[PDB]
Amino acid sequence: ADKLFINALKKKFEESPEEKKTTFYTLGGWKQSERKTEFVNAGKEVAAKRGIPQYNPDIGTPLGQRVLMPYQVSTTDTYVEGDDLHFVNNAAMQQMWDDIRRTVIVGLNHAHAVIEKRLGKEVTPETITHYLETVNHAMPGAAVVQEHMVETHPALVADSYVKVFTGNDEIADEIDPAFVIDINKQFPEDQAETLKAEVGDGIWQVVRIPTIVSRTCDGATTSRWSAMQIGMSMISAYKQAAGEAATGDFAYAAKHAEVIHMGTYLPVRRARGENEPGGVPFGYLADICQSSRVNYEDPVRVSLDVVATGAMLYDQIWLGSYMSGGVGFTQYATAAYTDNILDDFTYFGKEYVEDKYGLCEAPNNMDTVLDVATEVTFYGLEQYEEYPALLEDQFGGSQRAAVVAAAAGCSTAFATGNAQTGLSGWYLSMYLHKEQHSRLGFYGYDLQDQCGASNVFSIRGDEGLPLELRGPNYPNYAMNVGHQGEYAGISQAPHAARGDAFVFNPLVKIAFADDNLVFDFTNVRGEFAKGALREFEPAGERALITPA
Amino acid sequence: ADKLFINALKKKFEESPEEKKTTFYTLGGWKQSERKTEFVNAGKEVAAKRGIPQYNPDIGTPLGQRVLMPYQVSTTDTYVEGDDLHFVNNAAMQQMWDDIRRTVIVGLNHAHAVIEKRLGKEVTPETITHYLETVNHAMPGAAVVQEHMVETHPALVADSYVKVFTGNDEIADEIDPAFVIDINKQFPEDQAETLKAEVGDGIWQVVRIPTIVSRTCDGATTSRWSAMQIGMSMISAYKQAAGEAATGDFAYAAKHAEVIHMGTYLPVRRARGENEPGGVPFGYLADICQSSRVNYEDPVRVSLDVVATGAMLYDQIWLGSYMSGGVGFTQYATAAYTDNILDDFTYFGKEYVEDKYGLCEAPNNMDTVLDVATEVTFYGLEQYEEYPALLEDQFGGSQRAAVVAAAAGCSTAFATGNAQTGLSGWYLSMYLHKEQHSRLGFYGYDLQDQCGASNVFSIRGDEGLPLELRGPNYPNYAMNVGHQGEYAGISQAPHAARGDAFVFNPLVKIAFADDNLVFDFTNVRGEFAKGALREFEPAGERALITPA
Amino acid sequence: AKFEDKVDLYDDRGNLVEEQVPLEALSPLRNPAIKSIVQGIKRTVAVNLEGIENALKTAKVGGPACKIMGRELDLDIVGNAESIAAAAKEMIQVTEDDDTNVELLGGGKRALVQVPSARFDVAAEYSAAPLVTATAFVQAIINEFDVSMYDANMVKAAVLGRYPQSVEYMGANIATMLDIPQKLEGPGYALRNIMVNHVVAATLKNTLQAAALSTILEQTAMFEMGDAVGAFERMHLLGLAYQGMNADNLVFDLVKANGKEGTVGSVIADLVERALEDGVIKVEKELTDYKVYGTDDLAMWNAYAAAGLMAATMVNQGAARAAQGVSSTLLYYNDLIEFETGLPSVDFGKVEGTAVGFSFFSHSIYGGGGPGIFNGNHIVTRHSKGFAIPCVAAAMALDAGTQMFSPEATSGLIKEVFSQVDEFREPLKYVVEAAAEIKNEI
Amino acid sequence: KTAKVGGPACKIMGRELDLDIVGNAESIAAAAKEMIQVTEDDDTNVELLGGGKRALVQVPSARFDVAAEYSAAPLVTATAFVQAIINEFDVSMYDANMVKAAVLGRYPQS
Amino acid sequence: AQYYPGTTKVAQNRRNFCNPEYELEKLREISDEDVVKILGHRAPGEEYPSVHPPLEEMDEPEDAIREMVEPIDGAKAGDRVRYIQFTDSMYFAPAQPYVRSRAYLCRYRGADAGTLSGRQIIETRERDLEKISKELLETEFFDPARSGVRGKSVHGHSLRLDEDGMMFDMLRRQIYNKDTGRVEMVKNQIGDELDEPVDLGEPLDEETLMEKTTIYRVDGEAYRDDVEAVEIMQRIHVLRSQGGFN
Ligand code: F43
Ligand SMILES: C[C@@H](OP(=O)(O)O)[C@H](NC(=O)CCCCCCCCS)C(=O)O
Ligand SMILES: O=S(=O)(O)CCS
Ligand SMILES: O=S(=O)(O)CCS
Ligand SMILES: [Mg+2]
Ligand SMILES: [Mg+2]
Ligand SMILES: [Mg+2]
Ligand SMILES: [Mg+2]
Ligand SMILES: [Mg+2]
Ligand SMILES: [Mg+2]
Ligand SMILES: [Zn+2]
Repeated sequence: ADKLFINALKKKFEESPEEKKTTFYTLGGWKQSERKTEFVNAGKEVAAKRGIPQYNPDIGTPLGQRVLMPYQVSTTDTYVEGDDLHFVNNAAMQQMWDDIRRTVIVGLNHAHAVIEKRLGKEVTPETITHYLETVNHAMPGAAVVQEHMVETHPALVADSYVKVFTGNDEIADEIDPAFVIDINKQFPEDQAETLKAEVGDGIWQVVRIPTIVSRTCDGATTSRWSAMQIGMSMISAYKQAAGEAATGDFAYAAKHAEVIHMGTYLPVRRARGENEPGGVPFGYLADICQSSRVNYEDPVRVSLDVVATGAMLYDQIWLGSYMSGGVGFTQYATAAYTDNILDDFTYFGKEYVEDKYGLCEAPNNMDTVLDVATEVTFYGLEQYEEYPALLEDQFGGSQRAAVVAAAAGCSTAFATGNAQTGLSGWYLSMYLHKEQHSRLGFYGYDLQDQCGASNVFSIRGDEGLPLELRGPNYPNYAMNVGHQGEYAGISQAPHAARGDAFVFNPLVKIAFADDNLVFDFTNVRGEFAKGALREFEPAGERALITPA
Repeated sequence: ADKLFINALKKKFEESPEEKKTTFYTLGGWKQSERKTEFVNAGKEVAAKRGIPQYNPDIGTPLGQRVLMPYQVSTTDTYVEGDDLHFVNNAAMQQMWDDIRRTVIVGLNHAHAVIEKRLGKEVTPETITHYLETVNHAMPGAAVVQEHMVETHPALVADSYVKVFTGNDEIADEIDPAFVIDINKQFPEDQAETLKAEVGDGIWQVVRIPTIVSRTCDGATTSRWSAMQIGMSMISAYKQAAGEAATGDFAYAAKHAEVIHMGTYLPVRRARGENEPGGVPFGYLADICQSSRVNYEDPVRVSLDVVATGAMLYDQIWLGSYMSGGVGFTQYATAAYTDNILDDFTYFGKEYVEDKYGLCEAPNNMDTVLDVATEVTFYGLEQYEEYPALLEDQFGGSQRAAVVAAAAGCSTAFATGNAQTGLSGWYLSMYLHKEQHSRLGFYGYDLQDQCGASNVFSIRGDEGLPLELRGPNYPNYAMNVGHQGEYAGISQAPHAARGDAFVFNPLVKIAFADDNLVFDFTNVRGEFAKGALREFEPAGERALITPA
Repeated sequence: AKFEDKVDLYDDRGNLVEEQVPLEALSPLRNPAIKSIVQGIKRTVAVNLEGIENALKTAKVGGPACKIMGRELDLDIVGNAESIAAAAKEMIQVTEDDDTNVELLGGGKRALVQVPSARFDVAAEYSAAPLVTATAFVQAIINEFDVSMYDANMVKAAVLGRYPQSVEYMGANIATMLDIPQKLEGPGYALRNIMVNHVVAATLKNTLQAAALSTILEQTAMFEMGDAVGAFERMHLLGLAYQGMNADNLVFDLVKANGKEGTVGSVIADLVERALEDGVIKVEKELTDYKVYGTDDLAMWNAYAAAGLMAATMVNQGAARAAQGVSSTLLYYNDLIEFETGLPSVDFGKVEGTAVGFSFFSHSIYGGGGPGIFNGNHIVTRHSKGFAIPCVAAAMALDAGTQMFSPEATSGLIKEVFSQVDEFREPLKYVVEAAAEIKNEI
Repeated sequence: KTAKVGGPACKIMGRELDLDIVGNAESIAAAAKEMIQVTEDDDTNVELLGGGKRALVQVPSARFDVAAEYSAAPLVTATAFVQAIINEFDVSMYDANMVKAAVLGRYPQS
Repeated sequence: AQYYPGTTKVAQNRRNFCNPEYELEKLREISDEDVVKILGHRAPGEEYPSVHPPLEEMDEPEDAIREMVEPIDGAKAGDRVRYIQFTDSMYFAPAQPYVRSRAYLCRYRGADAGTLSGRQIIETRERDLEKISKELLETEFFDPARSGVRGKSVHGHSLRLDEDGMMFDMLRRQIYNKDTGRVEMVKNQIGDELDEPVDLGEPLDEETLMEKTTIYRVDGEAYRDDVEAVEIMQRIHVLRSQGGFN
């Protein structure tokens, strides 16, 4: 069958994809582009209304001396200009980050122990359901005890709620099912058994605060807002004095002792509180993506939906705005989720490993790293040499280095079943690519890459960590595009090949298996296309409270 | 004449405000309220749409066994139910915070020196205007050098731009007025004179990044976004190599050596980056509010507009959401900006001081604190004793403690011309009030109040600071409602009585003197009313990129 | 001794001082001059008395562009410096005969303060130095002028700035070479958060002394971080010796041989020749017209390559008298040596990776700045475990005036005070002497 | 042995390592003590408790008189135990990072 | 020195660019004035601006390293540090980005070289940069169709060639003259029009580009078939991996 990127290269350019020569300078610059033309007209209107010049296509250099390309969102049939994949212009991308930032997992294990042992009251599925009805009134910002409370408008905070889950099926089935993430409904049988074994009799809340509050405030608001309304609802549903000494044990339990943030806080040079992108470890990002429970027959699809999730959040929103800003990093990320390119390269490496070793049957050692990552790196690089249209599409070296190395590192981990040798294959890929083409990425691209081989298996203080525990604050990874979302894919790859239900935290995996989320985490690239087409409906808007 | 709060009391209740008794329990609970009825209906529609119960008036205790009151926004004739003053339901309050969070001040004085010395190139009014046209295209997220960049939609980012100011009239007058905050136009003569002398020949940018980006990300994004696009526009407008060693001096100057953040980063327990509310010192909040340049003939109006700005930002959004959440703290703040109550008490104290001493002519010492803060504290308390409707309106002890002590502390500073004796007056008011009525505020309200007297004049490491430099991270002030916005009013009070153009930072004062902001900082209480009425139009919405 | 290695030690003119010193006599855990340097840097503060007086007289306190109209206080602090410094010293010392030092400079405009070592032996960390200094000077200025309770808070703001509303001493008129403990990128990093321009200012731009102070601070942090414990200890000690202490005169002789006409590439060729001559490396395998080198001592190969990398920076940035290209030297010295030999570069690729991101963040829009504003705690340059930053210090020692953010711009208050201290200014001298003194106790 | 490393509820399936650390506590503690000490017979203390389940460790004071602060206690202890466990069982290059995770957790990502 | 392993033409060409004993082939003659105009930092007849005073005016303290290291001539004068930047087509340009920075730090003194996929730069003192720039522009480091002198707007390394065989340039600084078979430089490296264009000679033909290139490709010599160069890259990977562990 044709390479998977051929259809996209035929849509982008008039020439055959193997053709070495073309025509430039004859497309009318920005006038060739529907989107640039919309932008020139809107810049005219904005500058006239506000009295200060703004977008002007004649400032600086003239875009579109070459073809301004459409991009196929991989796994879809949707082709859009890249501006429609900028996170500012894509409501699905903004909502995917708001749905992670506004979530927290909060145990009820210590809380139920405080009720039984300190208050001397019984907990049963019925008392849990009455508490859940209470907290689903209170969590969006409504009152349960005081007189003369003023409250949030229920339709502005309709995305906020609390659900629960537990590994004990018979307790799960006794709580009212409007509040329950049903593990047996959302997961295939074998994964459901794994996840229920991990949770056991534990009972956990998934709390989502309003997107309008997350956007007004920050990620570190989420566990506080959750705990305030858990606390009010424990007062009201279990009949406490409204503020007695035991009230503080529910606060310490919900804010510290049984809270699971999505992200940990960051050091001062990049100061941020919890639930910001830099604190989300790669293994959690793989677990938040829900492709594992739907596409489990196809480890490549699961791994590359995690790469899309990560490349957008970590390169476009985190590195391209929280840590920089401006026009930002759209195409450093799109290279990993468009045109079916990374898909073509990773399917080749999965087939290569199937033939030679069998999935997860290779020895977990350097001989496998040298064999698989070198083979896959040369396959990917040969594609850019065989197809000039492919090289002009992924025109930046960093984009090619991330795509080739992701295929090589995911294929190495499909062979060994272990993410650490996948990670060594990613670094070898970069060294081979740099010598093959006498170039790699942007000025600073291979800071982590040259530290990389030596730090894969180090055990020292701020060097040694299994890849699943690493994240955007692992020291060597804290600055640069074209790595973090691909590492989240490498972290998913051996667990998708093994058929494991989760990569690093089973509670995070369950917490996003929920169709009451605004973004559909089971189909991340489908949602990115929907937002690019201006068809996604985000939460958090202010239309109800502003002029018609 | 009537006390200033009489009209509002007469609107709230059928009884004359002096009447001692009323009737309760016959209003039909929540059914007495237009807004609560809106919320009940919305809750039912939300719960049905999403399949999870949400707002339900029959959960918990039944609101409205007494009158649910309207509130007059002070200085306006607008009356609204307090839910319309909750920051979630009020797009003017959300935009006020976004306009502060997305602003940074960035010098051009190091940058112009790097251009003359390292590059050997000239800077003039001409080259600055060309740079400003360039940065007003780039700042909202549009490209100036590379081919095949994808950009933000100009109409989604129409609130982002860069203006300049300088004390040098002959540079200021020569740049396109579109880019200049004109000190001589914006400020009366003696304040313009002071501000131009502080700035001198320095030239400073006021950079506003897009509200949609600030909402998606956080405050620590602002100075990074600003520096990326200053860096691009220096490369394009001055013809540098697009990335040579000198480029790094523009980055270090824009990000560190000549940046003024609105807020500094916070310690780990309350981890947050820059430009979050807790980092904004009280002197800067008073200088952000623009009442000082409009209402300078009336020091009470200037000081109380700063109290309204800080009570809303620091109690409702900061302490009531970032640091807690839920229903939160609307009415702990509305006490300070509704029903003309703080206005009545503060006008009384200003009159007392003007007649006895003359503004700013009392000795700056404890005798003046004891005289003025006690006199004004007893006036305010007597109004709650003489008007039962006033006591039922400001029903919570903390609200009354903050209002009576803000009037005592502001009046003390109107006498002395010094904020620190105003602050000692604030703590003395609390101790008198606590003895008079045998209560003060909520369980934890006077942590800072009891450390207060001793820490007003201390010099020790984490205790001693002039009030203008304190803020929400000053240790004693880091947790509790009903103080921070009032301390911003006390910081403003002696400078308004002196006629000073600014409280703590002249650059901050000039940076908000700009009618291209979305929120009107000259009339903060007017704007809160407009948002309560659903008449304010915020930036940042995604309607242009979502379906009809 | 745990290790059998010995090194010959030299002065900064290339003359032998001491032959056959056991390697551990240079260990931060054993050498008493490294202990004195480290305790010195913890306990020394520079006080800008002129700056405090000016902030008070203008009411400009609390950070850039801040001012409180009406709060001005006009106090003759510099004219009464001797009295104020003596009164501060009586509060700073523990007893009358301890190691507290308070010394006026610049006609009373500056003071050098060294808080008594003993306050640190009962402290968790090092913040007693600025906090004890600051309060002793705030109390001594209040007592000198009888400043009132109503005004004294302005003297505290002029000395320590906007702290504690800000986490840092924002606006302070004292300075230290360390920075606050909250700014560490990890536990154990405090001796790394020392600006390269402060090292170059303290050592008066003497290249070999700047490289030795930077290496002593970076490799002493490696011990505190645990990086130099067990398997890695000897690698770190040989790096200290050969890259920062000019062991065997290796760095000095490479610079002598390549100073007149040399490039990074010529320094590499001489170093590989020297390593082969000493038995550190040998040919393992012949490919086609290409020798593959091997070593039976990776820690010693790494140290020799480290000495070459310092020499290459001194040749390359010494020839330009412009520090910017140290980022390129750190990159390509390592990249070229691996393809020249088939052996790993310095710190097994970590110097080369640090130099890739350092080059980018010193020639781009996104952050960083000129070489002198980096440090071992900076996110861009923390990655190599001590083998990169001392080269940046040598390069900024050699810059003849190409930087806007030069040591004169960023470190003038530190230069005036800290260059007064002999062991900060000439550390190579004191650490060699101490090593010779304890050489028979290892 | 469970691969439960990196924080509450965290686990990496497939990374389990079944090592008899408590059964070999004496040899591991002595090998860690040799790395933690500065000289033989200095003030380093490594003492087993609870039949080998726990160890008391006092890092030598001298390491602190050449340190800015006090993090050398957990960091020198953690690395000496990680290396002693790896050396006791000859744990491979491929698996040793799990010993690091089990000792010191999700640092430096956290 | 050995410089680089391998047995291909590409490997030998990588070694010859690094080796200061190998005489770079001179393909074209360019005047001093024209090098100055292509750089764009000063006008012909303008004195070298300074960033600091001449070293002899500085009287610095005794430093054994400074005494042993001879400053380049522009460092003695106090010249600004300026740059020249090149983009090299992946369609077989002779020099390529890492080959440049490796060779510049073997051949040239006092050099800050940077490598990126789409551009490669050297920064040094102005009068010395003009002497190095002549060699970079006159020799086989440069082909006027497959390499470009570009201080900004560098896109083109990875694009398809036009119908003349010229690399893309958003700013069209190098124009192929069908009438001569020769390329002219019509703008300086930042894109400003030159008063008069500079002759850059004829593009190298296909055969000579293949003789001189330093990129590996499937349609030239593939890196995977230079098995000795791949062996040394894999060796380095394995030895850094083992070193970092123990
Ligand atoms: C001024 C710099 C130096 C710097 O610090 N950042 C720049 C520019 C900056 C700007 C360019 C926006 C503008 O045009 O106004 C932005 C968008 C960041 C921002 N401020 O929003 C960006 N780069 Ni850059 N930058 C990119 C890239 C690149 C590639 C482009 C090579 C090519 O042949 O086209 C090279 C590095 C390399 O050679 O490897 C590059 C260089 C450079 N990058 C050179 C300018 C190059 C030139 O003069 O043309 N970027 C990429 O390789 C792809 C992704 C792309 C980013 C935009 C996106 O992700 O959509 C953009 C990311
Ligand atoms: C280095 C720090 O900046 P400074 O030196 O000002 O503290 C850090 N900035 C970054 O790390 C920027 C990272 C994303 C953009 C550049 C890397 C990829 C380019 S494609 C910071 O802002 O704290
Ligand atoms: O040119 S640089 O590598 O500095 C930046 C790439 S976006
Ligand atoms: O009742 S408490 O004072 O604890 C809280 C008041 S909102
Ligand atoms: Mg084959
Ligand atoms: Mg759905
Ligand atoms: Mg207006
Ligand atoms: Mg308006
Ligand atoms: Mg031979
Ligand atoms: Mg000639
Ligand atoms: Zn936000």
